[PDB]
Amino acid sequence: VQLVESGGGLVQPGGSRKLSCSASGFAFSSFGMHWVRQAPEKGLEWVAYISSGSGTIYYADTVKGRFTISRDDPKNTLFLQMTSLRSEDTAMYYCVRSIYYYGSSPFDFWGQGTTLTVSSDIVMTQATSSVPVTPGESVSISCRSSKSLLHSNGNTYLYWFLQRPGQSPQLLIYRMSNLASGVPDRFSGSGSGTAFTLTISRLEAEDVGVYYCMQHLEYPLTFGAGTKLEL
Amino acid sequence: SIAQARKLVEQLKMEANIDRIKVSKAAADLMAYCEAHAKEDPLLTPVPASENPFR
Amino acid sequence: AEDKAAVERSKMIEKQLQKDKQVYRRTLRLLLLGADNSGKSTIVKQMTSGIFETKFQVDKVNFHMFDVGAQRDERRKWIQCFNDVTAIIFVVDSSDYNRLQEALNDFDSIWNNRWLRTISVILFLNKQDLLAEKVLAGKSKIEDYFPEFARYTTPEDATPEPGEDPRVTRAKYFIRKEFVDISTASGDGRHICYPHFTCAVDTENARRIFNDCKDIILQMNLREYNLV
Amino acid sequence: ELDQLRQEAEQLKNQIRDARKACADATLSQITNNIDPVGRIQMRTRRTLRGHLAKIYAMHWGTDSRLLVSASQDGKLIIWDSYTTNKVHAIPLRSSWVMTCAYAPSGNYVACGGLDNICSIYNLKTREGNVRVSRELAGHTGYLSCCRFLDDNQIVTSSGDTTCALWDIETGQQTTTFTGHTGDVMSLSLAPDTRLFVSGACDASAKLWDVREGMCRQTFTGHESDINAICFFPNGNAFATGSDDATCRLFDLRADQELMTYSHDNIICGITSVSFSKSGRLLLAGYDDFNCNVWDALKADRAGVLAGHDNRVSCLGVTDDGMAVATGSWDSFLKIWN
Amino acid sequence: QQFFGLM
Amino acid sequence: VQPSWRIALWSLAYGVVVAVAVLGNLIVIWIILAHKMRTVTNYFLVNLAFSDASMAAFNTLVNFIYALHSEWYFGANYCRFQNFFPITAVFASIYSMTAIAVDRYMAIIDPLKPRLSATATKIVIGSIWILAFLLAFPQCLYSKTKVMPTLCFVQWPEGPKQHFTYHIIVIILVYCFPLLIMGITYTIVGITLWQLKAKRKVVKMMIIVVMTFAICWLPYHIYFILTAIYQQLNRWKYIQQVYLASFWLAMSSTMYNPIIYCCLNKRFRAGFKR
Repeated sequence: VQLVESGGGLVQPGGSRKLSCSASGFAFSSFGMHWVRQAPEKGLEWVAYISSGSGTIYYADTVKGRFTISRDDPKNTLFLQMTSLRSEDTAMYYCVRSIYYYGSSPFDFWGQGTTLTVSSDIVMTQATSSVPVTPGESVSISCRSSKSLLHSNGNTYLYWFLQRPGQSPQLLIYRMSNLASGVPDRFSGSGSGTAFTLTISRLEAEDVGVYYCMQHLEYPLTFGAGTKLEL
Repeated sequence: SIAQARKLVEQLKMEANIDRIKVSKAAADLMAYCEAHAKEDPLLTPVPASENPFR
Repeated sequence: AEDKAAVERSKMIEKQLQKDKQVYRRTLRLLLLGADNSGKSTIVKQMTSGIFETKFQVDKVNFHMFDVGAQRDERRKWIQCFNDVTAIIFVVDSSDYNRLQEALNDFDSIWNNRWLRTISVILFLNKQDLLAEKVLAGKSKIEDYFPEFARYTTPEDATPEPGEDPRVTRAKYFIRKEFVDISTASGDGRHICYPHFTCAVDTENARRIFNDCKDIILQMNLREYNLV
Repeated sequence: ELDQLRQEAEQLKNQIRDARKACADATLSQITNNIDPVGRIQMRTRRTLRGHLAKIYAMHWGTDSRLLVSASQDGKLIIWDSYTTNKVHAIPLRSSWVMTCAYAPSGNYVACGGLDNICSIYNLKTREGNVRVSRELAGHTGYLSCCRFLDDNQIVTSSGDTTCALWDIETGQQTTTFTGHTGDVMSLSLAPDTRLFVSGACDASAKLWDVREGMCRQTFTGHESDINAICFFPNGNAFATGSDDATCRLFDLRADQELMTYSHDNIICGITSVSFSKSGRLLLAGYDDFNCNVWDALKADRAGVLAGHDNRVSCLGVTDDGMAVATGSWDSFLKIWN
Repeated sequence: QQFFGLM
Repeated sequence: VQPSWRIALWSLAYGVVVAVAVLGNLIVIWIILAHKMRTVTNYFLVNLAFSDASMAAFNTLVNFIYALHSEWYFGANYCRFQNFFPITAVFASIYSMTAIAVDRYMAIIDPLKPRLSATATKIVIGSIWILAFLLAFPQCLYSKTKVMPTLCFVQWPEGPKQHFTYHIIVIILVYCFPLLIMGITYTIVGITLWQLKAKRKVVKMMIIVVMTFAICWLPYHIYFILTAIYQQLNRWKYIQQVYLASFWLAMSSTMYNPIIYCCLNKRFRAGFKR
């Protein structure tokens, strides 16, 4: 599995640019694809979404009508057209691999991120912003949502991410209680409908990073501010 | 065929040494298992629509 | 993981299933049956692994021919899998009169099988060029195995083939008579046997299957539309 | 001189029969006549899973009691979300004549097999997001009639070559081979403890095997025709066989003999699939009379009927939690009953 | 007299 | 008003036609939609059966009771309905006939090509019905119900030159063109089909259907063409008998489909006994 995005660089606000993400190593046609930007020293922000088969297409309210998330399945490349860029669009645009079926794990693989620099919604709040701590002792990270993420299905659409410094966010917990693939059993998500806690049992040297939360209950998908974990 | 029929005899004596119990005891055991778990049988005793996930 | 995105995936799977139903309906499935002496394999090449599949096209129509191999002698269980198949291609060695009697018993079981009562049989009496030599020479005859051959004479259908010895015609139409007797006396009108005369190399076999499958589907349509 | 050991085998079989008779103190009906009847059981079709092209030969429930895999003779496995009727996966098969499908108890793998004599193992949890063949278990010289996962690396397959084989999925070779049956082994049921399993073959006999030592523990010969279906009683101390004799029969492993016979004079057609309820009080039985029949497993009474199918009912599965019964059939539809 | 028919 | 002598025979003939038609058509619909045959092939058949039942039940009976004494015993609002649903039933039954003919054509000369998509059948049925509605709309919107001392359900769009052209359109694309399609289809199918007794009885059915259609719907269309162009014929004192004969000939086509299905198919011949 590998997602590589191309396009970016210095752009005047009165211009335009088109972002592309080449997919390799997975059945790109069977995956919904998201664009998630991240402003410099800010939290993740969901930008666009295109379903498998180029069906359902969603945009963020701050970007709807201005961006166009196109997709070309035969070349396994995901596109993102920008019509009139603004100074607020300066961000590293991640591209996320997401698949939806019973028991699926969406947002499980993120691209390495391409940088573009330009010359209601369920609010997720992470009250703590920094938790300095030493390896060995358990660490808990909490977050809250504007409304209950516990759907009538019986599952809580809460996703935990981890963006290690100089890297891409990676899925830790999906639907608030399920460990992702390749994630050690140290991590553990909990919560009932509005207050969620991620409990790392024995924090290690690799756990240094920002731990974001995101709701998948309704669109637009909104991330928390992220709680940094110093060492 | 003698070697092949030797295995048939080998299994038959082998299958005749099983420690059998009375059919009364086995019937009682099956009835006891059915009685014990009859409460947890959504087919034998249908659950109301609240717990039925298909309706 | 939204349920609306899973129903979209399920709807995309249904779209793949519907365009696979188009190929499945347009293709015709055929079952090859016959003994080892019957030239069943030679027909395949002229048109552990427990099933062999041959796909051939005749006049822009896809035929899927399923030669069954690497199984046991008994077939009363896996023959159920071939219910609702377009036709059964039964191939018989007409030259080997000693094994010819077992071919009628093999054909008898297929025809009266409870799961193949709606399936027509395209009979392929194979290696009829060898059958001509075995009766032209006269060293071995049919009366040695079938006592009723001496009392049999050629019917009004008198071999419109270009040129053949009348004993060749009498023998090769006697083998048809034995096989057609089973399909009529021991069966209903739900399925019809289609006897044919086939050689070791005969490029006309794919056309004979196409023409006979065209008639088999024709009588299915005459019953689907109640025009009968 | 083989006649001497033939007579030895005859006297041995007579010894087994006489031991079984001497252990026969009372029938199951004589003991359960004094219990409350099950009564009229009425299931109705809660869900109808559509999408399979050809006839459905087999289904297996996931251990979560929500996902089920279905095998169709169009050459396709479909994973169904029974709660929402959503098709989770549609797995195209290399061979179009699949006669059995299994769900791994962990849910990561699905096995299928049929006239191709190969137990294909499909890995549902690939990182590429597509179901691909994890392994192809070749080695059976007959068609595969049943397969059942023990772990994610072990699976016991029954074949038409009169042989049941235990497999190692990572290696791909038969760890063990069970060679007692004299006819096509048609069905296979794993014990809840997984240490044993029973087989049903066309020789009308049912055999109990040990998956470890490769030894046929016991042999049961109550039927008169091919045994098409077999299922373990929920405690693993008994099993039920459905045959072409138009009869379901209950056998006890410890009693080594038949317990009950589930036959009705109105039914003269063979049983294709058999299953128990969660407590083992109901013995569901599929028929080629186009409808399943609910049975009282303790009193041999016809508790109910599932008559929603418009062709032969080929497969039948009760969820692990016992909520529902799914019933596939030759009309290409599965039906979930409750 | 009159008569239309009313097809 | 009509004398008691001739009205007896007219009522008997019309009653036998309506009764046989409606009984056979609902029997066919019950057979199709109850013995779930209930397949996609028997969807044009059930549509034709419903259209023929509607024709016999509404059109035949109402216009017979209206034409028996040339008096409109029905309400003024019903007159606008009689020129909409019975007429659309006539056109839908004819178009169902021709669609069934085309469907059988594709079934016979091209057996390998499969039956329609099980939803294109619904598309064709809906298209047939909406085309029949579009065709009957000029008769519905422009239908008058003037009363005089004994109401008459007249129709008068404009001068006779426009009624004549409407009936010319109607004949061209409801008798001439369906008859052409049916004749071509059924003669090709008869050539192809000419055990063997069944494939020849089918051809006999098809030639009977084509000839009967051409013989029955011709006087019915000619009468309306002549009456529209020549309003002087409406006061012939015998035009009522001519209309009754032509309408009887055209509406007798309803009874023929169930009879054909019974005499052809053994399944229908057995299900009619139940």
